[PDB]
Amino acid sequence: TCPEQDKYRTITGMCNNRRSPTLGASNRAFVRWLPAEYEDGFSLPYGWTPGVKRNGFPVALARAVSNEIVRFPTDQLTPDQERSLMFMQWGQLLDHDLDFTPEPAAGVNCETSCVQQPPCFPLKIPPNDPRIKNQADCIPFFRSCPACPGSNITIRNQINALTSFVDASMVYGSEEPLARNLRNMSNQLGLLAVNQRFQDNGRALLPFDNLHDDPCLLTNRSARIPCFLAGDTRSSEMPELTSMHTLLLREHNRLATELKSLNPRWDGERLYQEARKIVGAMVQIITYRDYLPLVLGPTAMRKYLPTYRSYNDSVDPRIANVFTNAFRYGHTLIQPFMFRLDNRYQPMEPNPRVPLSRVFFASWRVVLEGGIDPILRGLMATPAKLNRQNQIAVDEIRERLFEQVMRIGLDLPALNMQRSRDHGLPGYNAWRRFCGLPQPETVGQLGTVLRNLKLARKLMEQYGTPNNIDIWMGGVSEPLKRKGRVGPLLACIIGTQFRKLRDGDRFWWENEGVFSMQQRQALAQISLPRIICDNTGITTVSKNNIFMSNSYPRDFVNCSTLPALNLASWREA
Amino acid sequence: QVTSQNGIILHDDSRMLDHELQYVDVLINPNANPQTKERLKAYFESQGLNTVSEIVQKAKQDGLDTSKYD
Ligand code: HEM
Ligand SMILES: [Ca+2]
Ligand SMILES: [Cl-]
Repeated sequence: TCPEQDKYRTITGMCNNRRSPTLGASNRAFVRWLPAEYEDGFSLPYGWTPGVKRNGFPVALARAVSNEIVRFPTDQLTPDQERSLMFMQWGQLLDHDLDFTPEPAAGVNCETSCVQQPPCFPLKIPPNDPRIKNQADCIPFFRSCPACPGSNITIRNQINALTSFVDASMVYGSEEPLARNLRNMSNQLGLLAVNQRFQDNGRALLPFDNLHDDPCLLTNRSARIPCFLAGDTRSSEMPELTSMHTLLLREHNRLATELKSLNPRWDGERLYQEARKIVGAMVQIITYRDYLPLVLGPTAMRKYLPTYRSYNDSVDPRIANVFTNAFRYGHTLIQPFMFRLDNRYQPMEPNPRVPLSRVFFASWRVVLEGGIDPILRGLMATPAKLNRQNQIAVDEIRERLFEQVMRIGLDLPALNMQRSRDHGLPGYNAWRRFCGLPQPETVGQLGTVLRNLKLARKLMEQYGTPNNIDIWMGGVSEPLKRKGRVGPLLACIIGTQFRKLRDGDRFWWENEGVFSMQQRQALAQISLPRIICDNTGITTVSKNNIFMSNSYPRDFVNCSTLPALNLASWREA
Repeated sequence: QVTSQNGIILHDDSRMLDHELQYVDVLINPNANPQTKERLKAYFESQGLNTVSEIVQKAKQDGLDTSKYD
């Protein structure tokens, strides 16, 4: 039951689309753009039963695919001279607005056992593994929670715990209890709660979360800094991500503070909702004006994201199951260090280059090693890693993911492929056909799709046929679109999902009725550089496009040259 | 209510947060903004925490420092 007047989004995304009120709401099943492909036709992943094939071929171990195709000498990492590490980081922050796939917590404990029994689907170890010498070990893996749990009558699907809309749900939450926990209820000012025990040169930090076996504590047992609390539960996973959440929390409070000065009669609720509504529009603008073009490149961007006409309540805004795996393309952009730079953009001592394997869940580094400014300046002035067909993903995430908080280091690329099988995702060729592209059946055809016969051979040797290539591995293997950072297969999947999220969003910021004409003129002036100026001690920032600029001093300007967002048209008559 | 990825528990909705224990300082302040004091009592009543003592007990039971509330 929906109202016929409503000024603001719900927290859950319910009632966005009025004739289909669960679409894009949180805690519902992903939509399937193609039918699930399970080993037994409805629940068991390919690779579950030893010796059962997929389309007549053996199922390649995900860790063996990782070893033979993804591994590369870190020596030879290639900086992308046209992308900042901020391009990587916006991508992760954005993913955490769109999807999160729950799984059960630690019969048998999937974390310490290697027995394959539901919900465990551990990755088995290939012979001669470069790291895991005991072939009877395994990389732990929990299967994603089923949408209709305890049922064989039906085909397994997975759950999206998040609002699919681009609505800043990684700031405000996607369920109402958590959304109230994030707010400052000490007063009528409409603010997000801030940390009460620590500050970053007198600027707000995220509150602390309360976990019984808190992982941020294990990363530095004597600093006793717990994990942070944001709209999305992954906000402490890395300090670069933490810095983005911290940035948007400040901007929320900054805007609610201005708005109260302009509208002194407004109560806390109105102030929270109006600020929340601007933050949401800013994530939409930065994403579609500045980020997506540099992902897709111009051709794909015009083909899959034509210019907005208006809200269409027949478009399905749900995240596709396949998207949660394809949008992991950005793992190929990850540098193996976190880079912190001082107020002259010079390496910050003692440790200006921390290996990633010692920043996962290390919230203590934000509190104790200098706030979010050095981290933000590292993001703006360090180049992202470039994806290349023989340098796909770095060993900090392929060999040492979550090393400090876990019995064994995980292999993120191998998890992506195991996860696609968990989810019953069809393979490479089926998604090529869904995208209306040539389906290679032979190694010579595949070499031509990839413009790389050397990589074609590797893929045929692991998988047996291009029909069995896992979506993520095939997607990142494709050669990159011009002025873009994915190939045609991912360009299609990614572009199509973002088209549907825009056109199917009743509260998209350009939709008649959402903002006034004068508001939309003002919002066009926002930029992520400005938002950095307004809420940190940084006075020199990347020049638009923040995601292209990566070199100091060439690509940078003084904050004073950037106009601010003019909130005049939010003054109530 | 308990969300976890890759074995790691990332959030437990049934555990009380630290900055929310400090809302008790408003409930026990005799000269607190009466409008705000009523919103916080409604908020806690909604969670089945109906007395200041029930708030404190649940905080202590959830690992928070409930000194200051002897
Ligand atoms: C700091 C860099 C990044 C990580 C660390 C990291 C880690 C993860 C992990 C552990 C998962 C879950 C793994 C699994 O399936 O078992 C994960 C999932 C997803 N990522 Fe990852 N990621 C880092 C960085 C990024 C970047 C830059 C992304 C850019 C798009 C990105 C995306 C994703 C997505 C979409 C997922 C799936 C999420 C879901 O649960 O539905 N990540 N990442
Ligand atoms: Ca969302
Ligand atoms: Cl799908």
